[PDB]
Amino acid sequence: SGAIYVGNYRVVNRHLATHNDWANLVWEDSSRDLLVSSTTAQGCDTIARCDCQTGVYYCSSRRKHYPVSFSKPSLIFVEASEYYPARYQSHLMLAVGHSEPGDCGGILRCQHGVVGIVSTGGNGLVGFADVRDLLWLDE
Ligand SMILES: NC(=O)[C@H]1CCCN(C(=O)CN2CCOc3ccc(Cl)cc32)C1
Ligand SMILES: [Zn+2]
Repeated sequence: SGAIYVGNYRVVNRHLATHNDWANLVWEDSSRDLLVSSTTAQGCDTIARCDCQTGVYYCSSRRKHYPVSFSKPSLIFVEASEYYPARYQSHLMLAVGHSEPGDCGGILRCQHGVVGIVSTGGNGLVGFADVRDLLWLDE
């Protein structure tokens, strides 16, 4: 569990979206595991507009923040699950670090702000769904 709150938007993992998220839907992408829904309250999360590859992510399974080196956003194969079949997830960054199933939604941050949220993991790795290309979140 975890979300990004920027202005009049709420960015969540598409597989964890609730009924209100789909009733106030702005944009969703199964291949990115993202869903953005509208909000009545004014959010203040600063989105990073950068090309960073180092930052800090929040790990609910260890109740700790961790500094990571991560890859540039790309098409990475993800095994089938109870939310999606076997596909290539796009805009996904990988890093060496602890992650377990309840960790989806933990924020990844750099000096410039929010980079993305935990989406995949396993075998001593962590995957983040990037949000830095979505310039409409700010405008
Ligand atoms: N992006 C996706 O398709 C997600 C949707 C459901 C969750 N996904 C998983 O990988 C589930 N899982 C299995 C392997 O061990 C893990 C360790 C950490 C995390 Cl965050 C998830 C998992 C794929
Ligand atoms: Zn940055």
